[PDB]
Amino acid sequence: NDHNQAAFGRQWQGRGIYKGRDSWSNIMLKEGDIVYGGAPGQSGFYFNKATLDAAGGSRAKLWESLQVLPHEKFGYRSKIQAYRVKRETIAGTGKAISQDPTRFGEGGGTQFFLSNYKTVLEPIDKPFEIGL
Amino acid sequence: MMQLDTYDGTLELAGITLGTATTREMLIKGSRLWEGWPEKSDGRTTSYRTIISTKKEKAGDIYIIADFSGAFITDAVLCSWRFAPEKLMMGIQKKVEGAITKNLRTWFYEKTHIQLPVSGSWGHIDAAYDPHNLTGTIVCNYRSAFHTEDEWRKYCKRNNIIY
Ligand SMILES: [Br-]
Ligand SMILES: [Br-]
Ligand SMILES: [Br-]
Ligand SMILES: [Br-]
Ligand SMILES: [Br-]
Ligand SMILES: [Br-]
Repeated sequence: NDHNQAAFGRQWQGRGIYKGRDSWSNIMLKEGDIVYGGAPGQSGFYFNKATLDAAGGSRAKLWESLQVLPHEKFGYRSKIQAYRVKRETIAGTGKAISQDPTRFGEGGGTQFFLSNYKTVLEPIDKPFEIGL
Repeated sequence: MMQLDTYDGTLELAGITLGTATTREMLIKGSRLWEGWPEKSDGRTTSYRTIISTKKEKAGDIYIIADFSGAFITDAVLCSWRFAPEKLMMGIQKKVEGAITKNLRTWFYEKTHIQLPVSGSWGHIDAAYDPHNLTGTIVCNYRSAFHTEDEWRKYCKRNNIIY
């Protein structure tokens, strides 16, 4: 909707696992915009088509570009869901670059944060698989 | 079984020792399955997972992930670790503090008589939530996880660490 999504994304960094702090800004996503997220385990965090394409069908390349660690139980997610923005909405965005590259990956992907993901994003099409 | 030395940051559980002087050769041993988490095929693995299957822990199997400074070397030092029992690890928490982190601190306090967070010149341990993975764990960042002194001092101010 109209909350400070940049500040929400920033708040999840600087302690615990993700101790590095990225640069976060607010952008208005447009109705009909498409973003992507891992599945299962939908969260407030998404990425753009450019980031997905740069991974070349490799989950390790994708999650390293977003500096996301493998899930403690399930490991890296192997399925990607596309979502469609239902209405103009604020997202927090920037580059995932500030974590330790040895542990997290070199980063460089474009991230989005939307706390209102459950109500503002509609899944579109089937999930699709990505390789190792 | 579980103790934490709050003067130097060393965790002992299920016969495993996780401290600031723990090396790869010291940790990654015994009949225990340690797996790369993630594996790197060029052999540059730096993070490892083990799962403790204790038949006395009400909260279930304990997932541990340990992170080292560098690839290959027998003497790479631990820079961080985290753990949680299965029953307390997974769930939605919408803010930095909520039920998942509260329930992890409760459990840890029951086990050790230690109220998290704890910290010092060695690092910082607290329950924390990963909003990408929808998991909570007891997270330790040791001083060697910080590549610069200014990163360490800013972290100390943000996280109320005083020594
Ligand atoms: Br770093
Ligand atoms: Br429990
Ligand atoms: Br919450
Ligand atoms: Br918060
Ligand atoms: Br340093
Ligand atoms: Br400073």
